[PDB]
Amino acid sequence: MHPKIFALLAKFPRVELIPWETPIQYLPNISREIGADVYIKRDDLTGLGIGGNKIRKLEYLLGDALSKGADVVITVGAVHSNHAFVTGLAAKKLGLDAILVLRGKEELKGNYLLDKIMGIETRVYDAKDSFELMKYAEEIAEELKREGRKPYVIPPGGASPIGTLGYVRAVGEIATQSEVKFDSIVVAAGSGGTLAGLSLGLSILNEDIRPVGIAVGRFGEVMTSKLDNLIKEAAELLGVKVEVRPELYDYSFGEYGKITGEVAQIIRKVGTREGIILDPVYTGKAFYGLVDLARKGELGEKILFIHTGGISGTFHYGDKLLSLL
Amino acid sequence: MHPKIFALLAKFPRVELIPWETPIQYLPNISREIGADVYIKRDDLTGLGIGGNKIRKLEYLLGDALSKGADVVITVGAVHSNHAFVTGLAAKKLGLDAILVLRGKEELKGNYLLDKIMGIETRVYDAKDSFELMKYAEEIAEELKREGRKPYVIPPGGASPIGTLGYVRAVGEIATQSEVKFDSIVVAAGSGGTLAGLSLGLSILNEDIRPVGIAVGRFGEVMTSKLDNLIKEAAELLGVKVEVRPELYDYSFGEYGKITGEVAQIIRKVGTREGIILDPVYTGKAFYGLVDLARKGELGEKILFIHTGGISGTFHYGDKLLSLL
Ligand SMILES: Cc1ncc(COP(=O)(O)O)c(CNC2(C(=O)O)CC2)c1O
Ligand SMILES: Cc1ncc(COP(=O)(O)O)c(CNC2(C(=O)O)CC2)c1O
Repeated sequence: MHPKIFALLAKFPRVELIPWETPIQYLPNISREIGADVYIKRDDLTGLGIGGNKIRKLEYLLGDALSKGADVVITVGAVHSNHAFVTGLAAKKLGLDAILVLRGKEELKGNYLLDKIMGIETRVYDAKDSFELMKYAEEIAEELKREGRKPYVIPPGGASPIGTLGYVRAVGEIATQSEVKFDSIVVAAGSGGTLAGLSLGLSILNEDIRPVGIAVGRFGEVMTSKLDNLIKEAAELLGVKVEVRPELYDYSFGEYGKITGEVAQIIRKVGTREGIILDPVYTGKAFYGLVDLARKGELGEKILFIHTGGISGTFHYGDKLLSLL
Repeated sequence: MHPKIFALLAKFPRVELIPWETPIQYLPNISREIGADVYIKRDDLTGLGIGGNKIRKLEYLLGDALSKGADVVITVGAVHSNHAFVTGLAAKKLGLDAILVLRGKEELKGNYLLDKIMGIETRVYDAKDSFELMKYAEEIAEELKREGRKPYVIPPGGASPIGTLGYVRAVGEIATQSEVKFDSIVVAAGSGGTLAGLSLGLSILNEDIRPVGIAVGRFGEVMTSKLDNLIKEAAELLGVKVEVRPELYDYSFGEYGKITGEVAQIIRKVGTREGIILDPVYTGKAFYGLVDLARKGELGEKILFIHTGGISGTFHYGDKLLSLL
């Protein structure tokens, strides 16, 4: 925790869901190949549930929630959505209820398989992949509010200014430990909170490190414009200026949830050469978009890849992955 | 790292696969329920593969295979083996080839999926019996080796004297990262290689921390003879004497791999109350026993439960689980 950042987060009521600072490891092989030293930060060992990037976010969201006397959080995401599970399982630990408004092929495997095991409540609605279940969440929060039950709705991937503070803290932690001075930091980009917080923070530490987000789906206008808005409201939350938005390379292969022989080979590669697993929906496309850039000489000499968990995907869509190797 | 265990481990050739000390957290919700303080050591976040108690042993094993110049590493295990997967991958990471002599269903899930995904070679001998799948392992080596190739065979669960130094070193770490004094430390016992070294390190350390393993499988015979003989052939290696035995309780619920309704429940509870996931064949069973004994005060006021991993089996069997809740 960096002096300044601490000082700026200390006002926000957060729930402490993590005990240790997750490790930053160096990857010998992917460095020899690609040709750059790439370090990986195990945010997938954040510990709660299947771990991952969300846990850090839940700390400021559910921290908040347990304030506004909420007693039943709602969230959204894919049916395989890690965040959805982790937000759910987390909701329950802090002694709260949780309703997941999922969307997709009802498959009893992966995170949806977990969702049940843990008994988290599940509600699916075949609807515009635009993640517009975000409206089903509300009707749901309305009627529950019409019962005197105080809910708490969470935005796709905790893409909330307050959940954003999640990585804003993660940058301070990356600064207390890092022995390496990074030129760029990669990380998949789903809803934009990881890039936001990570960016709001860097800017706060005013570090000459480049915030590189590896888009993994939509992008059009929304993903980059809305990205900027998000990181704006966040700063206005911390009451500070912005130091020009990050980078954002699309490596989604066209559509979210697409599993290609490239997202697939890079899985077996990182796994069989470094001994770390990444998934075919998030982390796998971003490590793949890590090699691409590090070979085109676009990342610098020292690069840190923030592993964001998602371990359930590799099991969920393990069948496709096979038919591709 | 306690100075005594540091000196005693000094001369043994290891391969550093673990960059940090795994965190120890207090489980308040489960502690307020069994009437005892229960602390969980997160060894399920060791780093390699799906993490687990095995990565530790693999530091010494693979540093035994290497010191001998091998090109193919062999090991056995049930098709759902956490050891067998993690062994090969790890072997593959050290640039060593790996062949797994599994036994059981060719189902495509759990660690069988991960195996094929990460392209580890696999020989599923329908010889569904016990560990006499080791005679098949050694004969594959005879053929293999009458061709310059230098195979290296690792016992079931990598439970060999020097693979046992993995947790000897573990108590050594524990003994330090902890500002608590436990009455007992519990760890699942399958092939018993973990419980084997744990007893060693607590024997050398010498406080009154009891080694408490809860058998996950039909608490066999060779098992009790094997267990002792492991513990001491290693005491001889460090040249230390074996204080006196470890405690072993049967909680197999009938047999190795039996998923009963109490196992499913212990996963739901720990999952939705502590935010930690256990599997149905190993850790879920071990923690179930830890409770059952702490309730009756049989395990002290301060218990340390080592989470040895196994997360794969929870996806591998999340259907049986579902038909139990
Ligand atoms: C493994 C993993 N890596 C990166 C991301 C990034 O999300 P953000 O862009 O919102 O930070 C997710 C997203 N997950 C979401 C989900 O629905 O599961 C969007 C939240 C992720 O799960
Ligand atoms: C998750 C998990 N927890 C505990 C154990 C304990 O093994 P030991 O008692 O032999 O040390 C294993 C075993 N696994 C084996 C496998 O077949 O994978 C026997 C090695 C385990 O996988």
